[PDB]
Amino acid sequence: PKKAGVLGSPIAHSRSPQLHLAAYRALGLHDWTYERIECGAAELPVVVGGFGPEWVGVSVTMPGKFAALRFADERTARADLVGSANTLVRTPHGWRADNTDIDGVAGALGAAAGHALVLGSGGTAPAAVVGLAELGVTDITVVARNSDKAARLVDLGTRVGVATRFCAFDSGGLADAVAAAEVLVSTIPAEVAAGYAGTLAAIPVLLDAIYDPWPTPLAAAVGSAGGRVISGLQMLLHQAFAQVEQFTGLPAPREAMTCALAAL
Ligand SMILES: O=C(O)C1=C[C@@H](O)[C@H](O)[C@H](O)C1
Repeated sequence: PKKAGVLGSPIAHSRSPQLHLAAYRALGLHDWTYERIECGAAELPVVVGGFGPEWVGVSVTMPGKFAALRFADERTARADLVGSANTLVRTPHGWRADNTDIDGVAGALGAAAGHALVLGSGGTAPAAVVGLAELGVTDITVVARNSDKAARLVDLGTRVGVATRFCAFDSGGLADAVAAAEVLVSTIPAEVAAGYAGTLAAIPVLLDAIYDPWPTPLAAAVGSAGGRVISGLQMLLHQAFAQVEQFTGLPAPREAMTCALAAL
């Protein structure tokens, strides 16, 4: 019997356990556990360092993804690329960090086209840029309140080979930018995105990182316009696949986990 779980703060509303435990059950690992652990960035090394032998790995959500990357002694190329880690996996002599949020975005969208818009400069925005690139997006516009963080974002886009640019939230380029874009990935609070819903509504595809509560005003706006709408639950589903494979050494049982998600 092995142990995994999810670290973050707050953590009470994580739907990670539902996904992972459904996977372990489908895989015949009926005796494995997965627990929610209240844990801020400073406490991450306390918790992970205290893990007994039977811990195979842990998921890490806000606010500890930067601490997780630094705590690990090995990091995947992609974890380095986005600058944070949502996944710690025990190895012979320590921990390996990875970032599966990239899979979260690429897998949730399933397929992307040419032009994308990313709302927000932090959180899962870097993963969204890399995932969009993975899908064959040639062009990305970063709409964000923090011009400095957004500068680092365009740089990453530039580095993964995507024509990438910045646009201020109230500069007046939002209509233009929405017009050229096929896909919108929003990583900002629903409360913040809400006021721009009218302008963003015409995007053909929305990926909203938010999942609770649902629908966000943005999702409702896009939905009413007939755009394809994908919630953060779909993101959660797809980032979890690679975590299950790394924790168990077995293919993610996607159907079982998709069923578990429908229950959510
Ligand atoms: O349980 C959750 O809500 C999450 C699990 C993390 O691995 C994901 O990266 C995301 O941050 C959320």
